[PDB]
Amino acid sequence: NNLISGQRRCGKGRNARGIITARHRGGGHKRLYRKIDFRRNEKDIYGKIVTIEYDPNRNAYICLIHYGDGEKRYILHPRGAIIGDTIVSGTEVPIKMGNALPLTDMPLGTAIHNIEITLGRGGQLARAAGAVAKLIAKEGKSATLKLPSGEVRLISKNCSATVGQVGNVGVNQKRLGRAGSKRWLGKRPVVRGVVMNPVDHPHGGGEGRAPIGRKSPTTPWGYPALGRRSRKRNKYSDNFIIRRRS
Amino acid sequence: GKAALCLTKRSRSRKSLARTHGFRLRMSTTSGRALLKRRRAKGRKILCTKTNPSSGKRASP
Amino acid sequence: YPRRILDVYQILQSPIITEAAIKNIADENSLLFTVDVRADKKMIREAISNFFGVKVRKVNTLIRPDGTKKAYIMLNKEYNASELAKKIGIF
Amino acid sequence: QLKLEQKIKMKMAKKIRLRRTGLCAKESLRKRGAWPPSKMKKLKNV
RNA sequence: GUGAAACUAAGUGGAGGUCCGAACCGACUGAUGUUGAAGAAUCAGCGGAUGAGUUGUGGUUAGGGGUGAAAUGCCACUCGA
RNA sequence: AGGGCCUAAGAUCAGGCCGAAAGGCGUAGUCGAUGGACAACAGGUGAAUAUUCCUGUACUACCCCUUGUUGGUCCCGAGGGACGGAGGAGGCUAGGUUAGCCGAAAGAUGGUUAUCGGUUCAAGGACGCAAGGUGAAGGGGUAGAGAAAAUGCCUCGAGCCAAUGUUCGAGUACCAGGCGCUACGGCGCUGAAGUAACCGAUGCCAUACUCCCAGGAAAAGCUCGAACGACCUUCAACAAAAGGGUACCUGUACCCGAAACCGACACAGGUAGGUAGGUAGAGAAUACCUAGGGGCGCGAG
RNA sequence: GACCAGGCCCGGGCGACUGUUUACCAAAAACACAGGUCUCCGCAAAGUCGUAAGACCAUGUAUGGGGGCUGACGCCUGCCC
Repeated sequence: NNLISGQRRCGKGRNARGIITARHRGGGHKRLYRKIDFRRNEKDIYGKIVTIEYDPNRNAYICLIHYGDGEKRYILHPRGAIIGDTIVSGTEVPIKMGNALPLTDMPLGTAIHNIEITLGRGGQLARAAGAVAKLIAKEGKSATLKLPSGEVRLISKNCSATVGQVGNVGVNQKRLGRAGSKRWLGKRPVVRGVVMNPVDHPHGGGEGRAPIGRKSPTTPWGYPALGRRSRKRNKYSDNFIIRRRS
Repeated sequence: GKAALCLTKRSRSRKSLARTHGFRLRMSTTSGRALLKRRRAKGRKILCTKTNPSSGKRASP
Repeated sequence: YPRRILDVYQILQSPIITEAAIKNIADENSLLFTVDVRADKKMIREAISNFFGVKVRKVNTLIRPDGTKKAYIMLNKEYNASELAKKIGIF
Repeated sequence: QLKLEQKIKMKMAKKIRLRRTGLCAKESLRKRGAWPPSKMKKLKNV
C-alpha cells in the first residue's frame, strides 16, 4: 500500500494569515489520506476488484483495484458491486456497472458518476455516497446531464464518466445520537446569533430573550441569509446551465 | 487553589524564550532592528535580555 | 584539516598544584593541567605526547564554571608520572 | 538434501532479533528512568 | 419453537458522553481568614473522574485586532477595545 | 543526556508571483523533539564527582592482516521502518511472606528461646522452549515493457513466535557475626550458611490476542535491486575471520512534593516524569509502622 | 466495635439527558447538545480573510459545503401577503 499516505494539511480551519476563516473545525480524530484516481486514465488495461474498505475522509466507500499487468489503484465503490468483480477504462468497453468511458459513446439515460466538467482534470461531479447522474440528451459538442441536485447542465461530450450509481446509499440512517459523536467526527459547536452581544453578531444583544428583530435574517456579516441569490451574475458558465434545482 | 493564580511567569525553557525575544529574532525584522538602534542609542549595557548560547553553561538542550 | 578551532602552539596554561592533584599523580598515574577553553582532547594529546615524548592512554576534560578548561591527562603503565612531574617542579 | 538452508539463516536471524529486542527493552527502560539496577535493588519504598 | 422467520430459557460476552470511589481536574455550601500564613487561601464537607477527559514539551492566531459550547468573558494581578 | 543522523507541528524560503516603502504569498530545499535511529554493567574509592576515576567482565564504530570478486560511490526504482482505543485470558518475573540452614542471644519481672540477625549478586556470551499462543513465520526459480509488486506452478525431520529458564560471567566476591584499634572518625584481620515452598503485580511477553468504530504521523538508519546519468578507478571498492591497534563538541556541582524554581518574604500556596516495603483492607483510601527523613528559627508562665 | 463508610421518602416549576460559563461576588432556568425545519451554493461553488497575489473552504464536490432559527422523545404547529 503506497496509496495510504499521512500527509495532512493540519489545523484545517485556518488560512495563510492563521485565522479561523472556515468556522467550527478542530478536535476530530487523527486521519490519513487515501489517494483516489478520479481520472481513471489507465486506458485499455483490464482491472479486477479485490477489497471494499472504509475511507475516513468520505461518505462513500473506497474500492481497491488490481490491474492485469500488475499495479493497484483506489477508486469509488459503485452500488451493486462486490469483491472479485471486474472493470476497465477506455473508449469501447461495455456498460457494465463500474466501468469507465467517455460520455459520447454512452447510452441515453444511464445512472453514472465521477463526471469531469473539463477534459483532462479528473472527476468532480457525483462523488458522494449515493451520487447518481442521468444523461438526458446530447447536442453537437455538448452532452446534457441531470445532476444529483436536480439540475440539468450542458457539459462537454468528450468528458469522462464512470457507469453505475455510487454505493453506501444508507448513510442517512445514522442518528449520531449524542454531542460527542459529532465532536469526534471533526465538527465543533455552533453558537446561535440572537444569543451573542451586539458587538459580535447582527442579531446580538436584546434584553431577555431576543426575537430576530432587524427586519431581515442576517449572516454574521450583514448579507441577508434566508432568501437572496449569490451566483455571481454574468459568470463564465452561465450559458451552459439549463435548469434550477428542486 | 490547585490551579495557582496570577503568576504571569512560570519556569519555562530558555530555548522558547530566546526564540520569542532573542537576538537572532530581533535582528531579522526591520521594525525589530530599529529597537536595537534605540537600545544602542540609549546605551543600555545588556541589549535584549533572553538570549541563550547553543554551547554549554547556559545550554538548553 | 585538524583543529575544530585553530588556537595556537601554546594551549597549555599551567599545571594545577594542589592536594587532590598530588594524590592523583600517585593513584591514577595521571597529570592535571589547565588548557585553552577552545582546546580539544585530540589537540591536548598531540601536544603533551609530542612535547615530553610520553604516551597518553586517555585525556578527560571539564570546564570549571568560570570558563577555564581543566584536563586530566592519563599516562600508560610504562611511563612514570611521579618522576616525570618531579622534574617539572610539582614535587 | 539442503534442508538446513532455513536453519543456517533462521538461527542467525533469531540471534539478531533477540539482540535487537533486548536493546529496545533497554532503550525504553532508560527514557522512563528506572534503569541502572543498583537503583532498582536500592528502591522499594511506597 | 416454527414451512423458515418471529419469539423465549440458560450459558458466554464486557458495551456504556454507565455506577461508587483515590490520583487527576474542578469550585456547590458553610466556617475561618479581612493593616491575612495567602492581592481568592485554610479547614470540613462537595461535582466529574474512559471522556465534549486531564496534562508535559514545541508551536499558531494580535488590538479599527484575535479568540470565545457566548459572560462583552479571556488575550501577562490591565479589557464595552 | 544532547549535537556531529532523521524528520512533524511550525518556521525561514533560492528562482517565481504580488505589493507606495516596510513587505505579503509560495515551490525546490534548509532548520525545528516533545517522536524515530543508534554501543556498559556490577562491585570499589572519596571533604565535595561518579553507568564519567579504580577493578573485573562487556559492547559500538573505524585502520591492520587471510580469503577473496571485479568494478565501486552516488543519484535512483522497490521492500521495510510504521504506529488507534477498549477489553479479557494465559505464561512469567520484580517484589513479598513463611520454612529450612547458619551465626548470635539474658534483654533483672510468673513463665519462657517460642528470641535477634544473615541467607545477596548486573550487563553481556553460549544454548533449548511447555496442555503459553497460533497450524502461512522463512524461502527457491519462472513468464508478461517487469530486477521488486501482481496471474498461474511446486516444496517444506508440518512447524513457528517469544518473556522466563540451564550455564559461564561468579573456585571471585558480597557477607551476619567475631578478634584489635585510640579519640570524637572509620579501619585492619577474620569470615558461617548462601536453599526451598507459597502469594504475586499497574512490570515483561505483547509494535501479541479478541472486539469496536470516531479508522489510528512523517523521514532517515536498515535490506533488496536491473536499468539510465554522472563521478571515484587498479599503492582500490564491497563480503567474511579470529587476534590486535585506535576512540570528536557540550552538559555533569547543589536545590529540584522546595528556606535555592514560580508566588516582592527563609510566604499554610503552584510545579512535568521515575521507584513503590509490612500489618490490617477490594484498594496508590484509611490507621499504625520499616527503610529514609524530620520536631515546623521567639520562648517562659 | 477504631479510622474508614449512602440518610430516605412524597409532590410541583425549568431544562431532556453527560457536558460548558462570568480566573477574583452570579454554575443556573443561561450556552452547547443529538433531532427538526428554511435558505444559499454545479465547482474557476457559495462563504470567509486579504490593496493584490493568493489562503481557507477541500486535496471536499449536493447523502457535500455555508448561513437563519428551533432544540431528545410523543402528539401537533391554525388565521392574515
